[PDB]
Amino acid sequence: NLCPFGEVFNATRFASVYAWNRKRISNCVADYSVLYNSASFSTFKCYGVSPTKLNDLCFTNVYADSFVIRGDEVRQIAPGQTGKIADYNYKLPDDFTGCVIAWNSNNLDSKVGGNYNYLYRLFRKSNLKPFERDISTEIYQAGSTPCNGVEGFNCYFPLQSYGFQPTNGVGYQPYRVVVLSFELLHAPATVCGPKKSTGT
Amino acid sequence: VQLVQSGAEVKKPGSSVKVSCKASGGTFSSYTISWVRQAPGQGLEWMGGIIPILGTTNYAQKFQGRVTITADESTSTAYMELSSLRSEDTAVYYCARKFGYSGYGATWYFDLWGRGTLVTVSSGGSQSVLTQPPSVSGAPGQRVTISCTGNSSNIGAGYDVHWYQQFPGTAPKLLIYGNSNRPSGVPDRFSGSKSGTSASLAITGLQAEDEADYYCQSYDSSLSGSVFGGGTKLTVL
Ligand SMILES: *[C@@H]1O[C@H](CO[C@@H]2O[C@@H](C)[C@@H](O)[C@@H](O)[C@@H]2O)[C@@H](O)[C@H](O)[C@H]1NC(C)=O
Ligand SMILES: [Ca+2]
Ligand SMILES: [Cl-]
Repeated sequence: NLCPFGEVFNATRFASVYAWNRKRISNCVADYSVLYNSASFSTFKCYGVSPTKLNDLCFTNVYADSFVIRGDEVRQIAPGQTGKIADYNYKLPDDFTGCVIAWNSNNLDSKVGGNYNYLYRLFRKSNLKPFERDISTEIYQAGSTPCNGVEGFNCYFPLQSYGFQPTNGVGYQPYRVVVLSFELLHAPATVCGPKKSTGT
Repeated sequence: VQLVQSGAEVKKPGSSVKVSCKASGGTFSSYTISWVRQAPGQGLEWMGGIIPILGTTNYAQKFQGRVTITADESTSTAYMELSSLRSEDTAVYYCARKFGYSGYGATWYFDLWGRGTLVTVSSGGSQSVLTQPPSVSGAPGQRVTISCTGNSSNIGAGYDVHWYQQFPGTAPKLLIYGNSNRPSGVPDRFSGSKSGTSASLAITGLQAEDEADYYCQSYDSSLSGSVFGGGTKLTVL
């Protein structure tokens, strides 16, 4: 049948960027224009593909990665970018083929005192590889003194909370991100646009 | 650490129960304390958890607005309160530590468990997202396998699969973390694998002492939570 896109975009729960979610879209027909027509998206950036030609294309593997970041970090989701989110939370490949979609979610993911249940990693010994996910809770050793497993001098817990308050600036307001990854191999297709599909 | 839980409680329908989980060390140091339920006809269900050092919470959609999880580093005790109790809520409620790591398909597992607190509510069915055969039989000294078949949302997405071993009268115990890795104390005869939407647990040199229930755990992004399998009773002839 049709691809489960509303399940990804309209999901009742979004993950923290450090524990970003992934869904495979497979054995389905993908109506992309219903998402590209929508005027609800602050960002719709496609790399290596065209938002229109997608409906006349077929792909071997398609992944939808979802998470929540703040506005000023949406620029980091693009390929070849640097920063805490790109280096330590969600890295895109330089050969990335797919679209990055974002929308302001202040009405859902913000509370007056602050919604602190959305986390990010600001400390890591190495940079993430493309599409790696790090959900470790180990204390980070920012200096030469070992940490002995507890937070202290130059020994930090590597996760902090976005404080999402409705009065914040848009650059500090929560943004929900969905990343469509498109992969074409010499192998059977699992997702095809409608222009290459048969519907009874 | 060792996780010690509260005593058994008998409650009436519509009442509320609040159970406690206290750590031996007395620090709750950078740990994530999760609550996993085992209710007849509903299998193993992750309910939620908290990272005490941050105080941030995470609940399962099925129990949200009905469960409340708190932690207090002073007492080194975490609490879980279930409201509007129903007869189906009768279950062995476990407290467990939630571990993490860094790979492309990394997802949490539960390495340390408590004995479990029993809650009986006095006076339908939940189908698992991961499918296992109810029963598998094997002869001693031969190789046996158990299958776990997730949908596109979990194993198809690439999420790793972990395995838990549960003996009669005991609590679930980690057997395989990651797709193939073994905690210390697990024999080399146990092995794991993942391909496509399915995962496998292989036991070689099968012995009578391997006769137990085996579960597979993955992360389902359609539910945004950890999911367990229906369980497989291995029988050694
Ligand atoms: C996503 O949802 C948008 C809003 O529609 C309303 O909200 C969702 C949660 C459903 O309850 C729906 O029945 C409501 O009408 C829609 O504009 C959009 O088409 C939906 N799907 C996608 C792929 O964006
Ligand atoms: Ca026997
Ligand atoms: Cl949790």
